[PDB]
Amino acid sequence: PRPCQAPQQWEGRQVMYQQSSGRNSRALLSYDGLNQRVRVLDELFEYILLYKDGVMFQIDQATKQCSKMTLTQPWDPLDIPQNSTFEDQYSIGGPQEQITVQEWSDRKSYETWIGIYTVKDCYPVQETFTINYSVILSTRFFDIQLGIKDPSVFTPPSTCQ
Amino acid sequence: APRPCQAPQQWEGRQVMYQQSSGRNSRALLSYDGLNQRVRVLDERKRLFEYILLYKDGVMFQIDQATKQCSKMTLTQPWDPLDIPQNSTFEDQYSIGGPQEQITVQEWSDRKYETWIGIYTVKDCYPVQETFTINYSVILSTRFFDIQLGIKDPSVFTPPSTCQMAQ
Repeated sequence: PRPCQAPQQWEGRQVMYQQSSGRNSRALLSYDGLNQRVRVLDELFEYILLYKDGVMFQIDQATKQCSKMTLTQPWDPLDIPQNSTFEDQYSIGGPQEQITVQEWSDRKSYETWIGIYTVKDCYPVQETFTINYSVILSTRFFDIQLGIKDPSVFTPPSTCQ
Repeated sequence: APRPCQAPQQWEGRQVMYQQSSGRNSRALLSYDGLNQRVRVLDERKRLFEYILLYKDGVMFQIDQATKQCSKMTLTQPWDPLDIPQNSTFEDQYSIGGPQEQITVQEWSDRKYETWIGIYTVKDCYPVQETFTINYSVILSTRFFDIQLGIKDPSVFTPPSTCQMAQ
């Protein structure tokens, strides 16, 4: 069992759980791993994260008032690293209609990442970050379509200067 | 709106259950028998317990895999099947994965102050995930996989003889 190659360019939607708030938040997701840029649209904000630059933008969907700020965090792609240990492979659904998926744990320096990806074509289904086994942040992805249909989603409005 | 699917009421597979108090995921095998309202779960290493929940008899047993000490205590709360109640509000329909390798699923919220929200398959109504949340805190959530219908040998639900003597 060798890690697959997740698509580095796709659009879909996500449900993100945070333990601090303890909540799930649904949003659309534009993931561009080639340009290391990602934009999420709340389903009330829109966020545009440009990692090649040092900047992220937070936009009121109604107001367009834009707050720009240094990104701080380093880039972490939505794929399974080569040095990640294989944990399990299971099937979601059941007999007459199933996905086979696999689960991987990178354990990046006691913070550990654990991601579940589809087996043959490797769309991301879920990603979970956990500190000392206390699940800090988890996200599920669905309706994935490869590539970006309109890259203007990553260009900030003129409100952000 | 669409009409709820009726999930199979007898199947066995595996689960990972996340609990907000501990904040942890726990993997285990699961034998779900909704017809006899009995369910048995077997902890997986990834203090290793086995739980047998018999709702018709109102009794639950936790049995411990290493030593087989069984503790029997009365089942407090009522039975709730792994299906979508009829008065569930429909939330969304999704696709997991991508082209040629995917499943279409739907998410339902019954909201039986407590809210239940579970996502089940569209075409065959296999359960994929169950979530219980109090006032927007995720309290509990469990994901199911490797489901095969029916129960292979119902003896999975008979407690060990250590459990008969227990109090």
